[PDB]
Amino acid sequence: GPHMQLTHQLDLFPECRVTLLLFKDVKNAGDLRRKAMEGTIDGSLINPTVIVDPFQILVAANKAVHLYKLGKMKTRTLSTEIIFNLSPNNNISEALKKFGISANDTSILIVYIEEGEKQINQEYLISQVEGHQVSLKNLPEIMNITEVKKIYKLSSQEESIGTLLDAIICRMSTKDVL
Amino acid sequence: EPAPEAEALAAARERSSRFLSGLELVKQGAEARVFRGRFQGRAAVIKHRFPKGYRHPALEARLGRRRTVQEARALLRCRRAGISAPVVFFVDYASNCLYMEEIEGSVTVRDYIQSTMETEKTPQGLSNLAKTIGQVLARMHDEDLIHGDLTTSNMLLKPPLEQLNIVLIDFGLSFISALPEDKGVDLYVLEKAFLSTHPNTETVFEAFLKSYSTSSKKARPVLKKLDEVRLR
Ligand SMILES: Nc1ccc2c(c1)C(=O)N([C@@H]1CCC(=O)NC1=O)C2=O
Repeated sequence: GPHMQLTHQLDLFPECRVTLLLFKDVKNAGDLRRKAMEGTIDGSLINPTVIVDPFQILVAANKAVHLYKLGKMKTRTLSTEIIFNLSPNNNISEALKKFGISANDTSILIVYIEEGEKQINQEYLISQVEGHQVSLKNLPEIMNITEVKKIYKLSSQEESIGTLLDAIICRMSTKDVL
Repeated sequence: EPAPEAEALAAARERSSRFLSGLELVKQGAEARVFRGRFQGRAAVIKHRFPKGYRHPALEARLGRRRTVQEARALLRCRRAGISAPVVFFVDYASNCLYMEEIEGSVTVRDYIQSTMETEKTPQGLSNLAKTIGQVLARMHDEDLIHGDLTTSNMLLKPPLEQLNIVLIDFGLSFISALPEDKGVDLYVLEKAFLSTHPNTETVFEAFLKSYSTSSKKARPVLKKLDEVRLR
């Protein structure tokens, strides 16, 4: 029944597992955003319309765990750090608005990380979303290429030598040294 | 008693050297080593400079940080300018390790040339390769990116080989400069590599220069500085 989640171990942090859950037709995104701010929902609530591939999330999560174990995160929590890492810029407040969720949203990607005794009650989490969980194969129907290209300011030079994903990844992975 | 921040930093460096542990070596330079691995489902290479046993540990860390940072900036600059080079996945500044896309199945330009020289007996059929490298380095210099170490070992041909898909690598010595002298020295390093690693390919380097000159509108002062730095 529930087997729609996508889970990967972090190669560099073998004890850590990243989980992705995707939902359509969400009716309570306002509640979910308030709950994330009150710490009563686990995970990063991410806007899936600007996520082109799970690899994008896994790169963001790898970096967030890394800084998090160093005590050198740019934001206040692991969940906000994953979201901030998706953005092409170092503006924290801008990243959390464009890549996080609003009450205006009806699709949501929840990302969370488990390690050791830090475990998420996945059934309880899914029960909090007033919406329909779907397999991540559905992500191309939700992602909006126009919106992605605007956020990341991808140009035609970039597109001439690889994929939009590769240009996005390159932006994400080097923005800390501008 | 130890500072938690220092402990966490040592645990990250231990994680890094554990990841590198069983990996195969695919390239080696004076300071750096490049290993082949996997990063979150993608073929990756990981580049690291191991501390040399005769240097102060803090000098080694400074060197590793400076070159890692410069290479990550250069690779971003390449991607945004449409210059083909590896995608950066992750840069670990705790251990100064750079995780990059593996250019799978590629051969270095060095090996491609020497192979052609041994099968053919003449550099005749390397003209298109020379013209392509001319176009690529022209674009790189027009972005004011000085590679710093242009040899035929730092250019890859991504398969299918005969498409001549050049991918530039190893920007650990790169920097940003608009000065024709810096671009001239860059070219001179490459000239010397050609002359000494591929003897009797002067016509190949000649076609490279002709292609460079028509590809960049700023080549004229650069080629004048090439003439000057060779003399000095
Ligand atoms: N700085 C570098 C960036 C990327 C690469 C290298 C160095 C490098 O030595 N290689 C080889 C090329 C040949 C092959 O098939 N796999 C590799 O791993 C890379 O792909």
